Amino acid sequence: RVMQETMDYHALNAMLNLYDKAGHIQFDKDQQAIDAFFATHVRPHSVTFASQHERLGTLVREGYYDDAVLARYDRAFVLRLFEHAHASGFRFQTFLGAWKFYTSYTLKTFDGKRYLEHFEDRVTMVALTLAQGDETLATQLTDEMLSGRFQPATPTFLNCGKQQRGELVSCFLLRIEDNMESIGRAVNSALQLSKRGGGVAFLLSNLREAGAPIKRIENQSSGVIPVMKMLEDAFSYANQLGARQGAGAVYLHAHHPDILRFLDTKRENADEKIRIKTLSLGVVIPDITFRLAKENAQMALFSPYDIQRRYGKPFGDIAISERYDELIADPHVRKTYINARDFFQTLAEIQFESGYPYIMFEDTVNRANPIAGRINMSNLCSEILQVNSASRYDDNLDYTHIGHDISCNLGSLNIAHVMDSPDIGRTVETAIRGLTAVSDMSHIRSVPSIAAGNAASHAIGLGQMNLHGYLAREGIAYGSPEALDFTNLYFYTITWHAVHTSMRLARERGKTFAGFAQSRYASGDYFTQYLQDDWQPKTAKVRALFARSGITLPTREMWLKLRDDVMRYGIYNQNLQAVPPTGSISYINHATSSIHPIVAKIEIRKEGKTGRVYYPAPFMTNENLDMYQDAYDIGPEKIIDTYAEATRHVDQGLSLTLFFPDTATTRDINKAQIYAWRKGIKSLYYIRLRQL
Amino acid sequence: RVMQETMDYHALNAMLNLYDKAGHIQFDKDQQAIDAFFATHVRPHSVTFASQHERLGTLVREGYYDDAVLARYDRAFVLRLFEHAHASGFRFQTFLGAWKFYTSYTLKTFDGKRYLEHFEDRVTMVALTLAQGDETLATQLTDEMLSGRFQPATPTFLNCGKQQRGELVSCFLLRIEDNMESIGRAVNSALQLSKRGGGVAFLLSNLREAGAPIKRIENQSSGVIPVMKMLEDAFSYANQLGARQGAGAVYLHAHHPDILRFLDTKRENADEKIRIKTLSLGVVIPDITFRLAKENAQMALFSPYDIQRRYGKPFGDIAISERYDELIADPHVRKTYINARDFFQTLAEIQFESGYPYIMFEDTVNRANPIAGRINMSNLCSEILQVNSASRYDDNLDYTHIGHDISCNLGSLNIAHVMDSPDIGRTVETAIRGLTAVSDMSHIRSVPSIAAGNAASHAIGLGQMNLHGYLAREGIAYGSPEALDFTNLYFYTITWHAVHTSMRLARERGKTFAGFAQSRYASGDYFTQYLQDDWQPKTAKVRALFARSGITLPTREMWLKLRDDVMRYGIYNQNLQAVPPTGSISYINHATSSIHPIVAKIEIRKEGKTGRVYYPAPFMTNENLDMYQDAYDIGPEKIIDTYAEATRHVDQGLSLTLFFPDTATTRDINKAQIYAWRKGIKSLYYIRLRQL
Ligand SMILES: Nc1ncnc2c1ncn2[C@H]1C[C@H](O)[C@@H](COP(=O)(O)OP(=O)(O)OP(=O)(O)O)O1
Ligand SMILES: Nc1ncnc2c1ncn2[C@H]1C[C@H](O)[C@@H](COP(=O)(O)OP(=O)(O)OP(=O)(O)O)O1
Ligand SMILES: [Mg+2]
Ligand SMILES: [Mg+2]
Repeated sequence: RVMQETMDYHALNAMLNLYDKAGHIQFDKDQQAIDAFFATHVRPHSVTFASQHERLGTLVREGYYDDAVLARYDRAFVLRLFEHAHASGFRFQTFLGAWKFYTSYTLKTFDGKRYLEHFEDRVTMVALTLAQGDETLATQLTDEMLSGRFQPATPTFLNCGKQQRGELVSCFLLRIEDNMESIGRAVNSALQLSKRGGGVAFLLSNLREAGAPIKRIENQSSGVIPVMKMLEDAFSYANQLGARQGAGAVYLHAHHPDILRFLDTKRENADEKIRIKTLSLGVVIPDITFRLAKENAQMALFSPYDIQRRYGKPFGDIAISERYDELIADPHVRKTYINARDFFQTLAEIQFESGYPYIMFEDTVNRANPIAGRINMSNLCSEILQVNSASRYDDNLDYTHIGHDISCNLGSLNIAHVMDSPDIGRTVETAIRGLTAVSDMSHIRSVPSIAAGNAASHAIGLGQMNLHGYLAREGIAYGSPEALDFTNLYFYTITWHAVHTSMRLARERGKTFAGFAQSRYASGDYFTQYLQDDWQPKTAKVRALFARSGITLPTREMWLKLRDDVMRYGIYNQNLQAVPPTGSISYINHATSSIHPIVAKIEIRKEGKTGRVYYPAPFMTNENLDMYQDAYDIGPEKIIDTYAEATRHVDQGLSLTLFFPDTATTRDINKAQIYAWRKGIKSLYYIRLRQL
Repeated sequence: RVMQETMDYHALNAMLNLYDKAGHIQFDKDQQAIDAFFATHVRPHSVTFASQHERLGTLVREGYYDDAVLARYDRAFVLRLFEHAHASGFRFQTFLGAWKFYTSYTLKTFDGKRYLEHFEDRVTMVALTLAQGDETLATQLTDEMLSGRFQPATPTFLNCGKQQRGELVSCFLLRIEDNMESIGRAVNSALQLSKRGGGVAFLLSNLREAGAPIKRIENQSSGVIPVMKMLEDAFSYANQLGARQGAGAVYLHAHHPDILRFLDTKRENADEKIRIKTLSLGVVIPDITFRLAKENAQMALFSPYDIQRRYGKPFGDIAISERYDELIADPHVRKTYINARDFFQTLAEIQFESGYPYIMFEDTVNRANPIAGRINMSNLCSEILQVNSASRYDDNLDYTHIGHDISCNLGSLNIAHVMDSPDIGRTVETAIRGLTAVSDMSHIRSVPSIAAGNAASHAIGLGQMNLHGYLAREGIAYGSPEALDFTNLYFYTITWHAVHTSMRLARERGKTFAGFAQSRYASGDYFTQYLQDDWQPKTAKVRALFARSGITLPTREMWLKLRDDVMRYGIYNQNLQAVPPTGSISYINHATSSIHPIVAKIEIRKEGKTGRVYYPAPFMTNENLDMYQDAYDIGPEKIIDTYAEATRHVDQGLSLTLFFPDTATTRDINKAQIYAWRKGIKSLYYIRLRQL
């Protein structure tokens, strides 16, 4: 206090990376870094206005905040809230969560020399923004975000309410039809989306294979690679401001003739002009492929060219599994053959050397998918999963028929914090509303097919973070039967409330998502799954928690009751949850990324002027370390295990990474994937091999 | 005859490449190759129908010819012509002109096993096609083409009237505005155009320089290179059917900040990702730049970014020359500086090692340009030169305002053959009509801005071939004062008739090209140039020729008379002539490519199953070899000289190549270019260094 010492919060931070003769960490040194931070850097560079009122005036007047948002409430309420917010007694819990938010989130002055916002402000404008002028909502979003219960996606949190601003949404999925126009559109769409920082993934699977015909003259199509090449260069050119390298991804169906040339753009010892250095790869794999590789058979690759001709649909749209045999019989459909086993072999080697081919288990997916149509691709994070539909052009690239593409608006709940306010239902409801708002205000001008999609589907991505964090606090162990029990039941109870909320919006707004009638929501089967049993706290400790919390587990009475509202009223969103990884927000929200064990006790980031910055995990103390085992230490099985439990309920997907030791073998990898597959998992993200 | 010997017309052809103890060529061995050709390969594989009538029926019925063309005339006339044609007694003059036309032009059966057309047929359908049902026209085009007087562009000759067919036009010029949309459009437009074999050149000059701002935040634009990269990959991907490698070109103004990074994509000892292997480069150079380099000064490169901001126009549109000083004064316009001398130095080294940077003498050009607006770029052959105008987009790439871009439809006259039918005026008129037709029927769907352009401008490219051929026949010598005299007067007389014809169409059709009123055609100055004198056969031999031909040289009476019709009636075409090189047609038409000395006595091509194919030049005999000196032997001056003479009259441009010995020095080159510049030349094509 008064005339204190040690103002190096970077050093203080560092202390978090020392072990005492007894293998304990000085957690407190971190806390000190915070104090020092604010003390020596936050406050002195934070602008302080006479009153809130004068503050906005200024912020509006010099074009920082957007007067358009404020204009939907009576200024006094806009003043009451800024006050509520600042009086809720929020502190940051870590020297980085603070450091993160002020070096990358909080609004600064155009000249970069002064902070103009603090968390509450940010929370506030976000709330105001999404609330769209509905005051009680606005309040609640404020509350939920301040408590730590909710955490909207970065794009949103970062931009809501500012004047100079990006858009509120950031990952995108486009499809490509088999013709020049659709291609030019793709290349274009990439340019436009990327210029504004978006992640875009394209579906290559419909493109005619290398060696296919064009205008009826044999051996002419040149495959997909020269198209990756373009997307590639597009992305590399139209990076976002303040970054080199955009972020693109492509997915190709595994039974597609170019699949090998496809994987081959990643094998380092290669050729030139055939080398893709910044696209992410994803492979879709149907079950048969496993069945094949199992009996060491031959995979048959079918021509999209031919398929289209003979079936009136594009490769990307038919059901390979259900038509494998039929297809091998149709002599009007050319076939090539490769050794499944050698395929998965190739797959794994690449994953080993570069982390990728994302994997999307086509069959598991479509089969659990409550929505009409098939799902043929995924996001750059492999967690979005939704039907899409083809778009058609006029010779001049003008659309003649606008299909539907997928944009994705996410946010997450910090499990811990939710389990802590007995009023779970409110928590879920708000979030859903919040998220839905993101959608409603979204209107991507430059890719008509995306805008159409959103508008039609109102699709959102409610997701979760902090699983480990929680379990740990409650002294349960990642992976444990208890854990499993917990995660199943929780995602169980969350799901009940979101459908319920979406059921509500449906009613409130007089409409539903397009195509609802065809859904499994319309005819009720969606619920069959919840009408049997299984919904009974296996472990004692788990039943416990839920009570010491006041959370009531949805009961057959509730489901049966919910099922009738839907069939009578429908829901507003075509898709509720999705569990992405949780980038740097986590550090702000103080969580453990997503639902997967903690990558380290003291996480280290290559950031800031010191070189690095250390992040101790939530609730962790010298008296509980033994509940913090690395994901590496926990290992694949356990992770694959948790995510499944979450999969019987999540209607989209969950980014799942497997952590392996640097001595793992492709077979090792390969097994894991199999476990994953047999186990229900919808998709697989990355395989990380531990490294420095 | 009856039971003859030696049927190897490839061998016979070869004999053309032997010199006898006295340095004479057996020209006759070639003629024999022809006879053998037809004898052993043409006829036996040429389909012969019972009558013409049954023939079309078939050809229509199996979808070879296009019934739509025939449907505009009474079948009997369509029968009368096929007859006229076949009775005009046309033979080919060379074993390759035949060989060329049947291996690349004449219609064959879908399965490639039989010829279905012969020249006359082809001439005929072309005539029919262009004639658009006007019978006397149709006849004439037939006549002119059969005589050798006219030779429409390859795309046209090749496709007119067929069912399965490409378009009738093939080089294209697009501009790019400084913003993502315009860029995506460019990349797209490239894709679409190229897929159908088009040559496209883009104007890069408006793009913001490497290091310019974006959304107001310093140092961010990444220049033009990543855009060349895209175009590059586009072209490489969407080659035409039966070819690898599309054909793209870019032009950049020499006073543009990226000019050096620009040339640098061609210096072989380079880096990767910055290496452009299939785009053609073109540089625009205004006069000052010479003035600069002369007094070894400093070139100042101005920011397009800034220019736009301060002048409300894009770099690509202002007059650098006229605003050089003004610009260096405006501190609101950033400047970089480079050593002019070192610039031209760089230029030449590249040209030396790779033939390019085309050069377009901005100033000469705009200054001679009779049409409103500036000209800022050129074609992949550097001979088209026309005003263009910016296009504007809506966020979705939909045009909100369609500008004008340039497409180009050419054809040429074989000088010789023209000088041979005293009725020059008919010859010119037809051609113009023929060409105009190409335009009228043209409607490029996929790049709105091109279609708009054409429709507005009706711009055509009448051009010439066989200059050497002629002069030689008449024992004049390439380059000679006589020659010069001849080429000036001829292009002089041709010009009179085309304006006249365009003046006629104007009247016949009740309209003119858009913007005519602003032209120098409207106010008459166009003619001032022809109202003084100069128009008087300097050489005696030249006056001679024109008489022994019956050609009357336009007289001050005619010009004065023509000038009044225009000011009263206007013209239909915004642009009449352009003298491109003459690819493989020449060999068919039997000419010397364009107006520039013959690249060899016996030209050799890497074509056909033998390896090569030998092409002896027109009118050449053992008793006149001394009138056939290589372009290498003639040398730059002389060539630069001829082309000028042609430039006081050609309203667009003339592809000019300089042939140099393999010991020439960049200074050597550099001088030539200067001569060219001081001499009026509008643009410079390639520099060829003799090689094997
Ligand atoms: N000209 C081309 N050059 C390179 N690739 C091409 C070309 N044309 C088509 N492709 C590839 C890209 C698409 O996957 C597919 C279809 O393109 P598209 O324009 O629809 O062809 P098309 O209609 O002319 O031929 P088709 O009759 O075979 O469909 O062909
Ligand atoms: N996001 C980007 N990434 C890479 N290059 C870009 C990006 N945005 C623009 N450029 C370059 C390409 C064009 O030459 C030029 C203008 O693009 P454009 O979309 O018109 O920019 P802008 O309107 O957002 O910014 P400005 O306000 O500076 O014009 O900027
Ligand atoms: Mg097609
Ligand atoms: Mg702009």
